[PDB]
Amino acid sequence: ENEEGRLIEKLLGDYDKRIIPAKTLDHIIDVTLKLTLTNLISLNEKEEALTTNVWIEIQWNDYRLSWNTSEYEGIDLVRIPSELLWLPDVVLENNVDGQFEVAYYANVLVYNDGSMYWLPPAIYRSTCPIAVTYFPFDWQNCSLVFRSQTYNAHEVNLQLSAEEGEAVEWIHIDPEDFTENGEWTIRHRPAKKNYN
Amino acid sequence: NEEERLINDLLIVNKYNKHVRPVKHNNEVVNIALSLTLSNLISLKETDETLTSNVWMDHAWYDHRLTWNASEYSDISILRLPPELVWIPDIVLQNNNDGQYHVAYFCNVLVRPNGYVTWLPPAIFRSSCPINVLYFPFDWQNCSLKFTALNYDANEITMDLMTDTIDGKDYPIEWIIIDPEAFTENGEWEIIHKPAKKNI
Amino acid sequence: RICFNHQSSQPQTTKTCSPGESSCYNKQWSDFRGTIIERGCGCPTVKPGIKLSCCESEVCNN
Amino acid sequence: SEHETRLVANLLENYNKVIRPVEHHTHFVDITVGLQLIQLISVDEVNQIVETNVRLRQQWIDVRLRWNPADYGGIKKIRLPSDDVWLPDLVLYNNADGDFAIVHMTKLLLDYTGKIMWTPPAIFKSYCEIIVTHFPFDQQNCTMKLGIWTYDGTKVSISPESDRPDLSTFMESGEWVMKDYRGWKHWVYYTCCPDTPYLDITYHFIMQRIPLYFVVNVI
Amino acid sequence: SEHETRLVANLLENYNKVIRPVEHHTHFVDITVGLQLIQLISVDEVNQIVETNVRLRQQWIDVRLRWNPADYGGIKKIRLPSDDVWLPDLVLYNNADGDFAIVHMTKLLLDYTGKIMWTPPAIFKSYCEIIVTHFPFDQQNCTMKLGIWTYDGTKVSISPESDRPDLSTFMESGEWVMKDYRGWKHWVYYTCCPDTPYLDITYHFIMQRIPLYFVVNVI
Amino acid sequence: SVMEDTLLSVLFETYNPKVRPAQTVGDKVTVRVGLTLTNLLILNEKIEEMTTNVFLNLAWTDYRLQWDPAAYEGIKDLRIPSSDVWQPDIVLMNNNDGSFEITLHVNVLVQHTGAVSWQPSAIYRSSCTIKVMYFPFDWQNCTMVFKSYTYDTSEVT
Ligand SMILES: *[C@@H]1O[C@H](CO)[C@@H](O[C@@H]2O[C@H](CO)[C@@H](O[C@@H]3O[C@H](CO[C@H]4O[C@H](CO[C@H]5O[C@H](CO)[C@@H](O)[C@H](O)[C@@H]5O[C@H]5O[C@H](CO)[C@@H](O)[C@H](O)[C@@H]5O)[C@@H](O)[C@H](O[C@H]5O[C@H](CO)[C@@H](O)[C@H](O)[C@@H]5O)[C@@H]4O)[C@@H](O)[C@H](O[C@H]4O[C@H](CO)[C@@H](O)[C@H](O)[C@@H]4O[C@H]4O[C@H](CO)[C@@H](O)[C@H](O)[C@@H]4O)[C@@H]3O)[C@H](O)[C@H]2NC(C)=O)[C@H](O)[C@H]1NC(C)=O
Ligand SMILES: *[C@@H]1O[C@H](CO)[C@@H](O[C@@H]2O[C@H](CO)[C@@H](O[C@@H]3O[C@H](CO[C@H]4O[C@H](CO[C@H]5O[C@H](CO)[C@@H](O)[C@H](O)[C@@H]5O[C@H]5O[C@H](CO)[C@@H](O)[C@H](O)[C@@H]5O)[C@@H](O)[C@H](O[C@H]5O[C@H](CO)[C@@H](O)[C@H](O)[C@@H]5O)[C@@H]4O)[C@@H](O)[C@H](O[C@H]4O[C@H](CO)[C@@H](O)[C@H](O)[C@@H]4O[C@H]4O[C@H](CO)[C@@H](O)[C@H](O)[C@@H]4O)[C@@H]3O)[C@H](O)[C@H]2NC(C)=O)[C@H](O)[C@H]1NC(C)=O
Ligand SMILES: *[C@@H]1O[C@H](CO)[C@@H](O)[C@H](O)[C@H]1NC(C)=O
Ligand SMILES: *[C@@H]1O[C@H](CO)[C@@H](O)[C@H](O)[C@H]1NC(C)=O
Repeated sequence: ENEEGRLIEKLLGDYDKRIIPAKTLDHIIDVTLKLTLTNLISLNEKEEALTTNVWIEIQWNDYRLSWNTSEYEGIDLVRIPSELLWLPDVVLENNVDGQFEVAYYANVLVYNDGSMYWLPPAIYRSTCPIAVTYFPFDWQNCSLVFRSQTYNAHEVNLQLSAEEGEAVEWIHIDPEDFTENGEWTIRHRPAKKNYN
Repeated sequence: NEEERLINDLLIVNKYNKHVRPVKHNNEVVNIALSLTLSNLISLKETDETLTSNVWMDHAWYDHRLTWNASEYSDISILRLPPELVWIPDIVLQNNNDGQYHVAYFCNVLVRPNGYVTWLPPAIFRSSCPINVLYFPFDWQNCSLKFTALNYDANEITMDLMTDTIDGKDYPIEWIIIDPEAFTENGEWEIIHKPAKKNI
Repeated sequence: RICFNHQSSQPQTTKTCSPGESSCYNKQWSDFRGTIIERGCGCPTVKPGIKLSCCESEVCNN
Repeated sequence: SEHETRLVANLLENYNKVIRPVEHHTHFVDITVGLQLIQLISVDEVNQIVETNVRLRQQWIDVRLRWNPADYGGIKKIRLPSDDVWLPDLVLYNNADGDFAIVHMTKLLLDYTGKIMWTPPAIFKSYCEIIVTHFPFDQQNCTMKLGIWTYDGTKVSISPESDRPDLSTFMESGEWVMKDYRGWKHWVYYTCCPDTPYLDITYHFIMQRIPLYFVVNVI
Repeated sequence: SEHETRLVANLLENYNKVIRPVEHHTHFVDITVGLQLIQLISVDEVNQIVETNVRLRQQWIDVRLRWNPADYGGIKKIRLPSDDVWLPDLVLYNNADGDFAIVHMTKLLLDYTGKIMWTPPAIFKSYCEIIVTHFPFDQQNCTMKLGIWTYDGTKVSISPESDRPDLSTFMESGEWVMKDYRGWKHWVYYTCCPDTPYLDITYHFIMQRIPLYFVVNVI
Repeated sequence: SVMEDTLLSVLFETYNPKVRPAQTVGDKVTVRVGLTLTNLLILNEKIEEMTTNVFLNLAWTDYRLQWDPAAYEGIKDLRIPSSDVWQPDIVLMNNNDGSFEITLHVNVLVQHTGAVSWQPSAIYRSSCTIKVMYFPFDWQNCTMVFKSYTYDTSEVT
């Protein structure tokens, strides 16, 4: 018998995925995201659209999905399909098509303390206006804007990821496995939190 | 609101089944009257041989199970119901070029106390129209939208053309309907004739 | 001629290089999941994101 | 803890999303409509189609969806999915080849008084009379006609939220300049039904073309 | 049919498709993976994308799906739908702009021992680097990296079915010749986790172009 | 009709559309596969594809959908939504996109003997190899392969 069945049927019983997991009234959910570029597919200059394949890593804490390992023989990590849980509604806002969401709804890794690690892959078609003055000797500055589609700053706090104490203020690119585009060379890949 | 009580008596109490024809005996036919309104003509691409059009199909039939007495439920004389709760006639475009046989927006149906049901769903249709090129660029084309009922045979469902009234008299609507005030003409095609026909 | 050929934090293991090889390397890089160390024989060419080291001694690529 | 779970369970227990939010069937529900233009994606002058990225702001009251914060720990707002409650069927009447209604069923905001604010995104593809007499120095007047599809003005009333569309977050185009924009509400009566009005809000946008690509490439 | 009816009702009564098929959480589930190439659809040298028609054969045991043929009139195999049981989340890591996972949920074969054989179809769009130095006399090496997305090699193990893809029913191309093909399984350890391996099978296809169209049309 | 509702409730009381109708363990089901061509749309030569509008004509017997018409006031046939009965997984195996299955899920016609006739419609895109030696004075030989994706010879004939 996979103890994981007992455990998951204990967790998802009496669980409403429509309800934000705010512990108290003025509790903001710290949602930490990080981006990983897999391929730069194209940059259509006639439609001013950037196509990319990204793996976005999203972390947050759900106080309802915590347990004590001694009662479950030491299991400290479990995999639950994303469509059964409460998710922050992190979307790409500057899309040209109507694709706000991710492509593959992967499982979520849930730890005994309520930590949630979700790494869904996505195919996005962003909008970036082209500067044509120097075409074909030009360089372009194209942005990917991520927001919550449902919650405000009194509900969730979007932040960038911090590995080993130092923030990750850049797009992550695997130096060994990354295949260069064919027409475009990536010079800079910064990231920042903005406010309107 | 008394609509909640009416709609619950009609659908839940009376155990309404939406996969059964609206008839008292299995040997009768359901007459469905049909009309078509052209909202706008998008294109007639000569290389693909495809007419693209925006039309609003208009159904009308009778369901003896969707009847009530207005006096006993306040004085409700009209009701709106989602098409996924009542039986609806499935009329499909048979000469489409893509895999779109159905209407695009499944809007509500309206029901009156006698059981008369009306349904006007809008649709975008891409249909096969062979091009006569003999006189291009001074050609005129004859495109057709053929509609069939593939869920029941002619002994169970009868298709007809809808009727109007001028001075107490009935006449059938033998044409496509076009609002003369909200119609923007196409940049390349002007409509000359727009008949309608029930074919056996 | 004798190098370490284990990866990351695996228990230590060695290999004997081909005759005429005198070096030992140590590649380190990070992917989406973590850090990988590749130890072997020789001194190869690496892409401009990898921390490559080479040593001409013996078992000196850890 | 469990206060907002108890609240949503007690609000949707005996709710029916098929009936209009009215106390009596003779009254109507008032819906405040507003349009936010975000980007002008394209203008097809041949097929006569304008493509826009918009948000359709919609406000209305549901007097059965209300609670008392004191009995639910002080909650005054919640986020509910839009498929759980009654929604108005707003359709783009002058649609060309896109979607008539809303298809992104995004969550909505609900206050303890029953006031609802729903703001879903949409790609509008509208039909537009394109005049090409003065191309490439031509001005276009393009409209988006909106209305309730299955209800008349005695059951569901609509009213614009402001006299002019919202262009505060509008992305500059590159081919078109926005000169003026305004929304108007209309009442339409038919001879068959003396006192039944049919309502629609029509937003219009006056767009001037930037004539440089066509001066350098054709003239 | 009657016996099978009763059997399927007794097999899906208390089954949960969310939990892995293992007797103890410390064991892993072994999945024998195999790839059948059926057609080479396209090679985009600009976007660097290869489109193929494949079959993803997958075998594994589910120890909760077993019965005794004597108690069901001698039945030894059935065809359950695939949405009814636990499945492995095999993803194409080097996907470019297609589907990451399987989307055609075809039925699977189940014998009385619990052994499962599922063989769904798929269109693979892989990101393949295109060296163009020798075009139109160029040879390409295109890969297809497959792995379990959310599990490590201690929970879900994969192993190739044969040393090289199955091209027995391969439709000849017209523009490309298959020279060689092989599959390799890799074990990856990270510095953080000393004894947790991450597994992947990578299939490669060495493709030689037929340079007749471009010699007669360009050269 | 009350008698039709009664008949449907009787038929689909324990009916499972997942199980293949084999009255005895070992029996095979006989499926008749026909095709009606409505329009040959295109034979694109740049992708080696052929698009057709067609009706499949399938027929089989389900011993479970039987009844005596005299006990139901003379009802001899029934039009039932296709998703409620068991159907063989007849698909186009040589399609060029990834669309194996049909498009329009019309109702099935079930007779009191258990004879099930299903005539669904589809816009199929099949792959055929083009012989490019006498183009444009060429003739092509394009095929459409139709078999069950799941069941094999030991199960259906
Ligand atoms: C780009 O393209 C655009 C689209 O083509 C184009 O847009 C058009 O712009 C023009 C302006 O330039 C718009 O014209 C305006 O439209 C307004 C709205 O009209 C509708 O509503 C009227 C009001 O209806 C209420 O009141 C009636 C009684 O007065 C009742 O009978 C109604 O039942 C209704 O009552 C309800 O509300 C009452 C008060 O709210 C309330 O008491 C009552 O109980 C109930 O709740 C309708 O009368 C009107 O119907 C008329 O017009 C239609 C055709 O549109 C006819 O078919 C009808 O038969 C009928 O005649 C509409 O349904 C108008 O209000 C506004 O009119 C005022 O201004 C004009 C100027 O010419 C005057 O002639 C008119 O008398 C009005 O006078 C106003 O004067 C000043 C303000 O100027 C003010 O002091 C005074 O009090 C009064 O308000 C005007 O016509 C047009 O609608 C747009 N068309 C669209 C959107 O499609 C745009 O211009 C283009 N841009 C370019 C080219 O640059
Ligand atoms: C077109 O493009 C293609 C893609 O780019 C390209 O494909 C590449 O082809 C080459 C072949 O030409 C492939 O190279 C081979 O890969 C094999 C698999 O490598 C992986 O697995 C190894 C084995 O891992 C097990 O064993 C280890 C100990 O030996 C353990 O530490 C592991 O934990 C693991 O143990 C598990 O399995 C054991 C047995 O199964 C079991 O006992 C144990 O309990 C447990 O279950 C790994 O070692 C290896 O990792 C190495 O490489 C990576 C980088 O790739 C480094 O980061 C690591 O640090 C590490 O060094 C992989 O994960 C190899 O087995 C095979 O090696 C043999 O041959 C090479 C030849 O150079 C020898 O150097 C090597 O010693 C081996 O020799 C033995 O076999 C050969 C015959 O095969 C023979 O000489 C003799 O018998 C000898 O004993 C080889 O390297 C390459 O992987 C492909 N890349 C892909 C698919 O991405 C293709 O070539 C291109 N085509 C063209 C251009 O024409
Ligand atoms: C976890 O459960 C064990 C019983 O198996 C108990 O002894 C221990 O105190 C529990 N831990 C906490 C933090 O409650
Ligand atoms: C409708 O109900 C009223 C109230 O009882 C009754 O007087 C009237 O006769 C009814 N009408 C019909 C047609 O039954």
